[PDB]
This record gives sequence, structure tokens and C-alpha cells, in this order.
Amino acid sequence: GKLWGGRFVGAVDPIMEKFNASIAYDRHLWEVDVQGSKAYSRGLEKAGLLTKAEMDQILHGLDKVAEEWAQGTFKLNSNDEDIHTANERRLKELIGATAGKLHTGRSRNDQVVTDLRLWMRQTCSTLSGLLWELIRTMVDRAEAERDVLFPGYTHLQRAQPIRWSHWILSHAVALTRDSERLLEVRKRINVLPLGSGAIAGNPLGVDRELLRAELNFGAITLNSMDATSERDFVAEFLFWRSLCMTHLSRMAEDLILYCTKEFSFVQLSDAYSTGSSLMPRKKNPDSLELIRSKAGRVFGRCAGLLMTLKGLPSTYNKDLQEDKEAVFEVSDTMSAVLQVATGVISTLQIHQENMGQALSPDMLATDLAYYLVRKGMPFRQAHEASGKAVFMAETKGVALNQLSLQELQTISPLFSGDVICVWDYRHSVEQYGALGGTARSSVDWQIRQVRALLQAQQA
Amino acid sequence: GAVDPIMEKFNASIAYDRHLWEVDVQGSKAYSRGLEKAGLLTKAEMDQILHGLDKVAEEWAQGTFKLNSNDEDIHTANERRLKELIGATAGKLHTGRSRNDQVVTDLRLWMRQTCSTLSGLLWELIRTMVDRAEAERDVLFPGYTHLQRAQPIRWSHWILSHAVALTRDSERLLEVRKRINVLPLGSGAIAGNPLGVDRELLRAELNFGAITLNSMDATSERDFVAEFLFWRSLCMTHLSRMAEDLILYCTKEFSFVQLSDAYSTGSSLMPRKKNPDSLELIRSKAGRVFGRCAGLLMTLKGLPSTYNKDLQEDKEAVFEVSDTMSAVLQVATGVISTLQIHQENMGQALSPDMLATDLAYYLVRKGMPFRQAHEASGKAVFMAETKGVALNQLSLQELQTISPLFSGDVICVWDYRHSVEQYGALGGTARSSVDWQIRQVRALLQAQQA
Amino acid sequence: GAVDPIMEKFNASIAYDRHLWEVDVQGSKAYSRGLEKAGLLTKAEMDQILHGLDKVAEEWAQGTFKLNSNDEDIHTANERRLKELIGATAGKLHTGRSRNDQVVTDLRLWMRQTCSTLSGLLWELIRTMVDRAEAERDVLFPGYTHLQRAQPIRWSHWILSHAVALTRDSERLLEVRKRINVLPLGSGAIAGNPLGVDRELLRAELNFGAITLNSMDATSERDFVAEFLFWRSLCMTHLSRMAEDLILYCTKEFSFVQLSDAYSTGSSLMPRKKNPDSLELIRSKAGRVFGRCAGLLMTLKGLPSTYNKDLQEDKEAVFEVSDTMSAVLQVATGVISTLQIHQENMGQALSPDMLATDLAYYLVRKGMPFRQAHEASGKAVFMAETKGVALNQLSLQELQTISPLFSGDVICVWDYRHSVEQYGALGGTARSSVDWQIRQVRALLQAQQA
Amino acid sequence: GKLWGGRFVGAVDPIMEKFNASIAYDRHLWEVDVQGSKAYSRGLEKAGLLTKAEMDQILHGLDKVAEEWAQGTFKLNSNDEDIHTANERRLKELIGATAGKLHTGRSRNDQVVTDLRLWMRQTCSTLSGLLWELIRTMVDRAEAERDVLFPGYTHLQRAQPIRWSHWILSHAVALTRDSERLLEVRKRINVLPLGSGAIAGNPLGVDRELLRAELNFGAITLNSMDATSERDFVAEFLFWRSLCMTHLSRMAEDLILYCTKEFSFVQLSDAYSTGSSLMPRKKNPDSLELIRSKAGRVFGRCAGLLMTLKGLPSTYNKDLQEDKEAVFEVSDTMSAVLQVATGVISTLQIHQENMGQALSPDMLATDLAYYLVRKGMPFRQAHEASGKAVFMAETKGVALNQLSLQELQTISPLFSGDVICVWDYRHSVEQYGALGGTARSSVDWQIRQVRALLQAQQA
Repeated sequence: GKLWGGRFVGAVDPIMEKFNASIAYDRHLWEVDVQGSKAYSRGLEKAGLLTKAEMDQILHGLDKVAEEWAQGTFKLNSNDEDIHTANERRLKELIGATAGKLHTGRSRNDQVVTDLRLWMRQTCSTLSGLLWELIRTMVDRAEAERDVLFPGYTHLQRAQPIRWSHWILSHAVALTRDSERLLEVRKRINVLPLGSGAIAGNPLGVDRELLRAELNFGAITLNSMDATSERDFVAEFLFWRSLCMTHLSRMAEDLILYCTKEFSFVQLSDAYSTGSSLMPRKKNPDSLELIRSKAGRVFGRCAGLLMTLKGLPSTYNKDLQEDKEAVFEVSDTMSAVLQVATGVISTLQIHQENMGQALSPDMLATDLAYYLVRKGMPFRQAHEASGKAVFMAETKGVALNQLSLQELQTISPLFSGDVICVWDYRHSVEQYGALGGTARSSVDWQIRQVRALLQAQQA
Repeated sequence: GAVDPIMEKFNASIAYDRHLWEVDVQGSKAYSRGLEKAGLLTKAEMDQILHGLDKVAEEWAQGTFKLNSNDEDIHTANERRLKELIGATAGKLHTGRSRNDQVVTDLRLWMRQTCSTLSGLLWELIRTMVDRAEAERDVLFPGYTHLQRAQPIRWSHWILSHAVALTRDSERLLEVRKRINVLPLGSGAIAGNPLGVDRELLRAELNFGAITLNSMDATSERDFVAEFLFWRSLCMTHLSRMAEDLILYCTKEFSFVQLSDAYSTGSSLMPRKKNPDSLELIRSKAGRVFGRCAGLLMTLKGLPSTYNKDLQEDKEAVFEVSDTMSAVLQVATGVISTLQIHQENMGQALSPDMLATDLAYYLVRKGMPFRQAHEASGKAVFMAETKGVALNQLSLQELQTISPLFSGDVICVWDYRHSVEQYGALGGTARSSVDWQIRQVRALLQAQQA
Repeated sequence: GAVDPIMEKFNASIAYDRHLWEVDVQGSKAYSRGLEKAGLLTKAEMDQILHGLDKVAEEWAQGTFKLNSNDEDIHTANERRLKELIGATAGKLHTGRSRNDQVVTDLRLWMRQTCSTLSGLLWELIRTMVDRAEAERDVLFPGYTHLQRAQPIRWSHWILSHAVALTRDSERLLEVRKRINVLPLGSGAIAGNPLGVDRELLRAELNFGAITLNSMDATSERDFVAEFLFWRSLCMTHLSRMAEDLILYCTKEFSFVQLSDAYSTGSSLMPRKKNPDSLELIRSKAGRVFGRCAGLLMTLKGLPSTYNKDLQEDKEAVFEVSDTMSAVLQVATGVISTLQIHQENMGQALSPDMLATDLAYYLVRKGMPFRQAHEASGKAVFMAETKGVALNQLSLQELQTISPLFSGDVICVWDYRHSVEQYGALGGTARSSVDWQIRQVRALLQAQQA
Repeated sequence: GKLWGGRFVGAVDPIMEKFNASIAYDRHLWEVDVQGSKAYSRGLEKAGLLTKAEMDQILHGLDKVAEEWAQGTFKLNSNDEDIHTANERRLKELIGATAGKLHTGRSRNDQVVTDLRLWMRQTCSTLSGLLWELIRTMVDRAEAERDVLFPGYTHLQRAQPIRWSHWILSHAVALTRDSERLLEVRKRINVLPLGSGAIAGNPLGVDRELLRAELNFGAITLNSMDATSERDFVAEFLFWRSLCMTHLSRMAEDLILYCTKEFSFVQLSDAYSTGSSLMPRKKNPDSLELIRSKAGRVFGRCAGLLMTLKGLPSTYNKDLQEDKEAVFEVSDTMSAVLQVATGVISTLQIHQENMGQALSPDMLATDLAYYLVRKGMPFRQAHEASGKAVFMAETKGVALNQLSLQELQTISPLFSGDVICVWDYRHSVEQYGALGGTARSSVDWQIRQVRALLQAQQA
């Protein structure tokens, strides 16, 4: 430089340095990094790169390092870049000699990825459990409240009565798909990348099958270049989370709407709401709004990882370092949101009366038509008839359920005495007996169906 | 006042959903077939419907079908032409059915076809790549990290790295296809079918893997659209890397490959400047595909139960993304099968300084710990430096100055073919590992087609 | 082999860029005009070009123009028809010009027109809203936080909240329009114009605010496309909130407004169920617009210098997003000018418990610190609770039980009209503040049109 | 609950609580929160809500609180939710009485936003400076190295010689637009939202103009509902950053490419690169790759904020809380990347020779044609002629610049003796004299033009 201005800090530049450190967050990989180093150690042994004594020397030291981590006893170094350097710097202050043999044939490229996949395999496990717990909860409450009725909506307009349980099962069913997707992602995560070296593979011929068995992975990567540069397992996870958050954001929207004075169908426990000091009736759905806001947080990370991966040349690049924080943040968010959601549906109260009061006779206008279709009349005919029925009561200035059986017969001779069954909102939902419908029997069918899916997924 | 021209045009969908004509009739025919089993139609009335419905398909096939100015969507157009074709018996078709569960059935049916075609194209591209790898596994060129020459590797190992990524894309497509294959029909407008139609019958007629569990979910969820769009996005990511790599290799600077005249554009006054048009188009679609995916998730976010007009935004995204993938896969397949590698320039890019590390492995392989071996290599590096000659030009005696272990073997290290063969552990670039890889993807691929 | 049908179709752009026909001729005419000032054409040759170029526009106007099967893009079609129209003199037009700087000039010219039209539509929508606010400033309904009834406010204050947000959108559009108005022509393929054509002349002829500073940037940057797409995205965000609000208010539950039959769909058997079709469409476009924006940024990311085929992805995004905004603004304008508020239901939603806070302000206003006043209000709340009567039904004597300050005034607190008038500080919901707001946006709006 | 399983933690739930805290990050708003409280204090005074003594009582206490923050002396409370509660909890332990009068008529809704805008106004200021510094640096080096030549590319294929300075100015020019956009965003940020209350406005009629003058804002918000719920200023900023990162990612791609053995035009200082232990020639562009990876990080936050804002109902909602961390993270990233970029272009070395060697005669084939066009020949004619010229040398098996003047005349009689000027790459770039072209004079024009823009922006 010097012929012009600029930034001449020297031969280091602290900005470039902290902006390069990852220990601030990858530090959580200490558990799996150690674990992953013990397995490589046993690998080198069989390969004949160290002795049964050197292995136990190293192996043992590693356990001492882990212990320090589990006690908060581990003294980190500003002289430390990442959790990888930290662990083998300590493993060197406890063994010195052999310690500098563990990384033989190993690169940070295939080492770090092994740590991330190992760590995720574990985190995705708990996520699977937290999710099955939310589904099981929703399903159980659905069975308990199978006889409550409230309105179903389209364009957010009251359409017709439905079972509150049906509404619950509608979100549960979507979540089981999220549950199914997580399981598929978990398989592709359970693949051992260790032994790929920096790009061309392991040069000293260590056993890949052994390493695979040690760490208990499901398989080994087919290609070293892919294994060290691909991040499909991270992108896939982020999308899974994003689509799951979509569903939760929808359940949040519904519930938030249902607890407005305007609807008053549901009410949240004080544990998940915030009231007004001078207004006892004002109960803000903080919890629900929080959940809804997290859908963007999550989707954005996914969008961000995709733009980072786009157009990168083979093989390994520093750009790949952006994966860790993304996974961490989304992992925490998903755990919190899932548990908070389980607590909400678990402790929310419903107002059966308000729910029943939102049902009105004008919703039955169409049931009147179905009554005629079972009598043999074509739909167009019945629809037109029920139309006349609607028009009648209107002029008479009364409700559709106040038309006399005689008045109805001036519409069609098919209207018999049983027509009073149409005026029952209960009778209305029972029409949908076809599998997947809102009829009580169908809801039982759904509950069994979901119970089984959960079971098949436990395997 | 009573009607706004923009509002109508805005609300119109016939423009694009007209592509659903064929799957639409299939859905209707099957519905009517299950409609009479419920007693809503007479064996005679069904025949009318079925027969007349075929008449409708026929016109679409010949391109004689006359869209009406009053036609809102494909669902309406087919039912209008069915009416004026067989009378009012046609107005019995829709009984107990809603557009909510009818539209989604068509979309799924349409997607089930297209995705089968995509799986096909994708498998062919992967197949084309593995085949090429098998044939050129002798070729050697440089491997890169931070776009900085690292070490020699097999050109087949490079092809395989990408082939394997696409193989995962193939697997994800199959999982998505399983979830697409679920019947929503008989779910009504929101609460289900009120006239007791048999859904297992509909499922059997339309060949679906299963039926939907919940009516509210079946007519409002668009997971199968989102998944599909994401699948395409991640797959494009893979093609963009491959395209980036090839564009780089086509430069005068790298000069490793040359595209055929079919996927490249030349210069009139410069017969040596060929533009990777094809490759650049492939890379530009990554964003286009992702944008739809992004746009669709933002649309689904925060919608309340159950059905809302916002869902009408699925079709165009599916159509656009499907067309894009179809073309991009074929083009990619075309460039891969006809490109031409320049072997001499690839080997010419290999240098002896890339072999410094090998000298280290050489030492550890016969004794000393890695640490010592590395430091021993640094001396061999510095030595040849001060003497102005590549490591390759360093005499056995001189190396022995660093360590006694530098036996006669050391000469083999100077051979790139030896360097690559060091990686036999499964997944490495050694020829035997490549054979293994070729057999694995080949097997893996066979499993996905069963 | 030598030609792949997919590759061509894939590379084709005439399908959509045909919309650039008119701006294309303008660009060419102006170029030729500056081409002869440089001595490359004879005053006679220019006339040929100019005259013949008009002939080309003419055909496009009448729709008599015959696209050729060999036509790649609009730029080619217009030059092919110019040739076969006035001879080889036409082949002198492109001298020193490149598609790189020609295409970008057309896009900018096209956008400069469209954005002027959008600014117009947007201003009308804002205008329509302010006018309505002025007319209905007496109306009072509830304000919400966490969708939980908070306090009474003016319905005009609600309209103004949105109007003001759109006003910022209007301002951003104007800044974007300034950057769109820059001439790229005379920038060549990459290094600039080699034949010394005068760029200030071209700029003057085409009415551009300025010329580009650097040829490499002028033919590769697409900032003006990105900015525009983001502008639309943030504007859609605003319309989606407004749409969400109105859809909510249209529900039976809130029943505050009713859309006219032009922007809503009804039910045959339920004459009281009107669907907010229009509103739902507007909200669904937020994602569509954003997707393009997202997709385009991902396309620009990581491209090396200078021009690459990836840039061909700008046009469709611009066209699609422009059409969407045009319709969405008009529709929104239509619903706002014809919707109908239900005043009784709006006031009916107001409750006395919303006035609890006012009693507190009442106390601080005449003495005691806020803390004491609040606690004093809590007692008035609890009191009326245990007695089973709203705060409104609490007698002066009883309130005095809490504090002596509860003079006769207290009765005014029970009037919602008094509650709202408490907010006179500029920007509040008091009527005088609303008048102020109406005058500010009106003034602000006038400044943007000068 | 209880009739089914679920999460019954009680009346609190620690998950919902930490997932609700913001002090972990909003703590940085302590500077501006205090500042913003001093101004509201003076507001209440004039409005007559407190005495000249109560104001000084409160006002003074606030300064003591600030001081504790600046010393690290401030003792935070797990009993603290956000930086807002923290500051007035301390302001209460130092004044007790009056302390509970500062928040009169003020809501956390208009308070928090004032803090964010106040904080950003300040952060965007330094960002403007860091950016002008990068531009000034690039511009200065462009002037110093105006006589270096290397190839210009299209489709990443060598096209024709250009000035290295022109390439530099191409990115500088784009960045000045980023600079212009930041300035526009800064205006819309400098608007005072304080005095909007929670939704309806300030109830006690405090002076909005006063507050505006105290905090030195540029204007006051027109509407309380908008002022407390809109976040355009945050979204706008995030996009600005995203589009700026697009440009930097492009400069990174170029430079990364230019420092490959294949190109070898540029080399980075050790301060911003990482070499290989056993390979001294291998210099990895870590710094550049880092910059490139950050474009996705940033864009993703923007995408995330937009999805969060979409469809939210009026007025204030908890979802709006997602704004703080987004701004913070992107703000730090932009500061680091801009400085790192200034250090890179400031200290990178070029290899004039390698750059000159990448230029080849076949690039001049077209210049040969321009030579004839100035001679009067139409372009088609000249292009065809230069085509024949190209074909000739090819058959003769020699370079285009080795054709004799006589050989050239067998092509066209117009080829004179000065044609040897075409064979000079220097002569080639000098053809582009039209403003914006790569000719030396044009580059001077550009440098003056940018110098002036920077100046007009300093105002």
C-alpha cells in the first residue's frame, strides 16, 4: 500500500482474527469432538500407527479432558481458535509426547463435519421426542373433548359446525408429517464422514468400517470430496424446521384469534399469557405471538445457508464455516417452541358455551338440501329448494329453524316430520362419516390412525 | 361498480391451471364412479357422465376445446362443456364435492406424473455421470481447497463427488413423491364428504397410496408443494456448484475442459473464445427456484384455519419450477455426455510441491511420528528451495541429510500416480476406491427404482 | 448433436422481452442519431434508419409484426425487420454497440415508464385513504394490542396509520426511480464505446438524468432491479397488514366492515357469508413479490466480473412484479373507496373497562403521581367488580372512598369521546391530531409530485 | 389439563421465561435508553408533571446509572427482564420516590423503538464512515495504478485488455450507490417516535417538538399506531446491508479468482491469507472467502424479518421483538467486513507482469476491424476483413500480429503502415475515450466524478 490511504494494521489485524474465531460457539462440540477423537485413536491403532500403550495413553488423556469440560474446570485460551485446538492443546499438556500423533492422516475438514453430524444426531433425537410429546398431547386432548362443537371457517367466515377435536387433529396430522420428515433427515445425518482426510481421503489406510462401528454410525460417506464439502444435512434440517414452524405459526394464529373477546372460545393459563394491571379481562397471548415470530427467524437461517452454498467451487472453502451457528440457534429455538406449544395446548381452557353460541341456524341451510338429496332429489333441485326455504323465513322475519313442517311442505312434499333433525348442530356434524370427516366415528378413526403412526415411528 | 375488471382478471386462473385438464377429468370420472356406489347416480347416469367426460378430454387432446370468456378456471370449463354435452345429468357430478378438495386432487395427480418424469431424468443424469467416471478413471488433475491447488486426484473422483450429491437429491425426491401420493378427494369444503361416498373406492380408482386422515388438513395444507420446491432448490444448489466448477475449468487460465458447440457460444473474431452459455443458465436458475420456494413459505405463514384464497398461489410455482428442473436436468445431462477433457493440461497442472506431504506420509509409514515427518518434509522443502530445484530434483543423498530413513523408496513418491493410490481407504481417490464408488452409486440407484 | 432443442428454447427470451419493443426502437433511434454525429452514418443514412425504425414500431403497434422462428430476442427481431426494410444500411446501426449495453438501456427505459405509472397508482390509493379519513373522523372503534381490545380510538386514526406507511413506500419508489434514470448506453460490451460516440447526446435524446460512470458496472450491475423488487416487497408487507386487519374486521365476530359485492364473494345458501376474496389475494402476493426479490439476490451473489448470462434473469422478475403491483394497488384502492363501516357495531365494541386507565390519568392530571393514581384505579376496578357493576355504574361517593380528589369531573371520564380527545399531542388519535395528520400527508404528498 | 398428558410446569414455566428475556442482548441500548429517559424527563417537566427539583432529581440519578454502565459497575438482576427494567430499577434504588414518575404517559412500545432508532442513528453513522473509507481507498489506489493492464472478462473468458484501475473503479462505483442508499435510510431512521404512548398517543400532552429537539431528531412520527408498530427502518437497513454484501461478495469472487495459480494477477498480504506449512506457494484467501460467506448470513436476517412482519394485525404485537438481535448481528458483521475489505484492497500486491502476459494478440482481432471503420469502411465490411485476417495467420500458423503490412493489404488496400499501432495493448484501451470507458482520460474523469460524490455526501 502506502501510495494511498487504507487499513495497514500490520501482519495480523484483530478484526480478521475475532471474525475468524469460532470457539465462542463451536465450544459445544467438545462432547462429540472428544468422543470422535477416541474413535480415530482406536482407528490409528489397528492401522498400526500407534501402540496399544500409545492408544491407551491418548485414549485415557482424552477422558481426563472431557471430565474437565463437564466440571467447568477446563481453562480456555485466548490462544485458542476453536474447540478442536482447545481439546488437543490440553490433551498435549497431559500427555505431551504421543498427543501429537492423534491427528495423523486426519484433517480439520473431515474432523469438524464428523463433530457436527455427531452432535446433530443427538440433538435431532431429543427434538423427535419433544415433537412426539406434542402430538401425543394434542391427540389425547382430542379424545377427551370429542363432544365439544364450534364453528369451522373458510375465508375466516363462519361456515358450518365442526368438532373442536377435528380442529385439533388437523394440526396434529400436519405435525406427524413434520415428525416423518425429521426421521428421514436423521438417517442422512447418521453417515460417518471421518476418514475423508482434507479432500482426497485418509492416506494411511485406517479402517473406515471400524470408525463407523465405534461411533455407531449408520454408514460411511461414499466420496471424500463430497463428505468434506457438502452440507445437505444442515440445509435439510433448516428446511424441516422452517416447514414445522409454518404449521406452528398457523396453530398460533388460530389460538390467538380464538382468545380475542370477539371469539372467546379459548383462554390461556396464566403461565402462558400476560394480563393488564387495570384490566383483568385483558389476557395477551404472548406465548402464541412468540411462537409465530420464530417462523421468520428460522426460515431466514435456512434461506441464508442456501445463499452461502450457492455457486461455491470444489472442494472445501472457508464459506462452509457458516453452518455451526445456524444449526445451534435453530436447534435451541425449536426445542423451546415445541415445549412451549406443548404447555399451551396442554393447559388451555375452552368455553364450550361460547363455542356453541357461535353456531347459527343459517349454517344448516345446506343441511336442509342434503336432507332432500337422501330422499332421492337431485342436488340442484334440493339446493334450489333450500334456497326457497331460506328466502321464506327471511320475508317472515324469522330463523330458518322456525319454519313449520307445513311451511316446509309448501316448498316440497318430500319434507317429512323428521326434518327437525336438521336443526340439531349435533346431527349436522354426524353427516360426515366418510373417513377423514368431522363425524364422531371418523374422529375415533383418526385418533387410532395417528396413535399407530406414532407407534410405527418409535420402532 | 358491481364488477371490477382488474379484480376478475386478478382472480382468474384458467390462464395457467388449464394444464390440469387431463388429471381433472380423471378425478371427476373416478368421483362419479364412487358417486353412484353411494346411490347418487344410476348406472345409466354414470355412463353418461363417464362417456361425456371422455368427449371433453378428446377436445383438449386435439386442441379443439373452446375456452369461454366466462370461464374462471379449468374445473369450470370442463363442467360447462360436460353440461352442454349431456344435459342436466352433468349437474349431478359435483354433488357433495367442493373445489377445495377437487383442485388439490388435481394438483397432486398432476405432480405425481411430473415427479415420476423428473426422477427419470435425474436418474439418467446420474447414470450418465457414473458411466463417464468408469470410462475415464485413469485421468488425473488437481484437487482444490480455497481454489488453491492442493494435490493430485482422479478426474473420475471429481465426477463422483457430484454424482453422489445428486443421488441424495434422487432419494429426497422419492420421499416427496410418497407424500404427494395421498388422496384428498372426499374431503369436501372443510368438514368432509356429507353424502357418504366411499373414499377407499376413489383411492383405488385413482391409484393413490392412501387417503387423507383429516378433511381440514387435506384442503388447506400445501406441504407437498413446499417440500417439492425445497427439493428442487437443494438440487439446484448442487447443479450450481458443478456449473461453477466447469465454467472455471473452461477458462483459458485453467483450460481443463471444453464444451461442445451445442452448449457453448463462440466469437466471430475470436475462434478460441467459447462461452459456457449452458453452464451459466443452469447456475442462474438456482435463485429462480429458491425464490418460489421462499415466496411460498411466506404465503403459508400465519394463515388461519381453514381454507383461504391465498392457497391459489401453489399452481404457478409448481408449474414454473417443474419446467425449470426438466430443462436444467436435460441440459446438464447433455453437457456432461459431450464435454471434452484436455488430459495434458490437467496433468500439466500437477506440480512436485504437491508431493511434499507425501514425503511426510512416507516417513510415518516406515517409522517416525507424523510431527517429526512433517518437520522433516519442511527441511526437504527449504533445501530444494535454496538450491533452486524442485523437490523432484533432490538427490537421495541430500534427503538422507535430513533423515537416514530416506531409502531408495523415496523415488516412487515423485510419481503422481503413486500419490493418488495412497488413498485406498473407502471413499478416497485411489482407483480401487473409485471402482467401489461406481458400484455403490450403481447399486444405490438400482434400489431406488425397484 | 450440433444443436439441442432444449438448450435453444432454454436460452430463448423473445417470449417475454417482446414487451421491450417500443423502448427498443427509442434506444436504437437515439443511438443512430448519435452515431452519425460521430461520422459513422451520413445524414442520409440516419434518415433511412430513423424512418425505417418507425416502420418497425408501427407493425408492433398494429399487431401485424410477424415474429420469426429464428428470432432469439426482441433486439434481433427489430433489427431483422429493419434490414429487410431498408437494406444493408441497417447493418450499420449496431456498430460500436453491444447487446450488453443495449438490453440494459431498454430495461431501464421500460422501468422508468412503469415506475411513473406505479407512483401514480400509489399516490391515488394514499389520496383515496386520506380523503376517507377526513370524511369519517367522527367514527370511533377499538384499538388493539396482541389482538386484545385496548382502548377506543378513531377509525380515521386507523386509516391514517396505514396511509402514512404507504407514504414512505411512495418516497422509496421516488429514490429508486432516480437511480433507474441513468443511461448505460455507450458502454459497449465491457470496456466502453470504441468509436467515440457522444454519450451526453444519447442521454439528452433519451431524456436520462445522467450517464453511467463505469462501463464494467453499467453492463453487469442490476441494483436498480433489486431495489425495485425490495421496494415492492416492503410495500406488499404494508398491504398484507391492512388486508389482515380488514379480513379480521369482516368476520361475523368483529363485524366492523363489509366489502362491496365487487371485492367479495357470497354464498348461495348463506346470504350473510361474504368472502373477502380481494383481501386474501392482496395478502397472498406478499410472498410472490418477495420470492422474486429473494431469487434475484441469490442470482447476483458471487458472480465474477463482468457480464454473465445469469443476468438474463432480471426481465421476467421485473415484468411479473410490476404487473402484480399494478393490480394490487388498484384493487386496494377499490376496496377502500367502496367498503362500508358499521358504526354501531364499532361503538358497541367499546367498553367501560377500557376507561380504567383514564381514571388514573384523571388523578395525575389533578395532583397525585402516576403510581398512586394507578393503584387508586385498581381499587375502583376491584370495587365495581365485587359489587357486580361496570366502572361506569360506580357512584361519585364510592369513588371518593378511594380518594377525595374524585370531584364531579369524573363523570366526563365515562365518555369515550373524552377518552380519545386526551391524545392531542401531535400524532395521537384526538380529532385535532387527525386534522394535523391529514394535512401533513397531504403536504408531504404534494412535495413528492413537484 | 390433567385428563391427558402434557406439560404442566405450574404458573410460570422457565422455558417461556428465558425465551422471553431480551436483556441478554438489548443491554447495549443502555446508553441510548438512559439518554432517551433524560429527554422524556425534561418533557414531563415542561408539561407540568414534575418540578424543577423532581426533574433534576431524576435527571441526575440517570447520569449516575449511566456511569455505572460505563464502568461495568452496574449489577444486573436475574430479576431483570430487559435493559428498560434494569435502568429504572437502579434509578429507583438511587431515588426511590420520584423515580416512579418518569414513565408517566410513556409506554414500553414507544420507548423501546425510540431506543432502537436512537441506537441505529449512531451505528449507521460509523458505517457511513467505514464505507466512505473503503471507497476513498479504492479510488486512491486506482489513481496510483492507472497504467497497469490486464484482461477484462465476459462469461469468464478473456475478452480484451482493460485498465486494472477501471476494474477497481467498477466496484467503487457500485459501493457509492450503497453509500447513497445508506444515507437515505439514515434519514428515515432519524424520526422521533417518542410520545406515541402504547397505541393512541401521549395522554398528558407532553411536547413532541421539545423531545424532538432534546434528542436532536430530524422530525416526529405522524401517527402513533404506525410509530409503535412499523419497522420499515429495520427492514430497509437489512436490505441495504444485503445488497452491499452482494457487491462485496462479487469483489471477493474476483480477487479469489485472481489469486489462484491459474491467474496469478494478485496476491494477498499475510495479514489476510493463510499459507500451507509444507507448501509456501499455497496462500488461501480466508479473508475473501469469509466476506463471501457473510452475504447469506445478512440476506437471511432480512428475509427473516420480512416473514415476521407479513400479515401481522394492528397495532402492536410481541412478534415485533425479533427486530433487535437482527440489527445487532448485521451491524457487527457489516463493520467487520467493511474494515477487513479495506485492509485487503489496501495491502494486496499485484503482479503487473503476469497481468500483462494474459493479454494475447487474438484479442486485437476486433481492433483490426475498428481500424478500418475509422478509415471509412462500414462495420460489416471491416468485421469480415478482420475475419479474413484471422483466417490468414491461422493457416500460416502464426500470430495475428505477425502478418506483414503487405500480407494485410492482400485483404484490403486501406491497411496502411500505421496498422502496427493495433498490436499495442496500450493503444487498444485508449480507444475507449467516451465517458465511462477504459481509456486513461476516462479513468481520470471517473476518479474526479467519484471524488465529488463522496464530497457531496459529506455535506
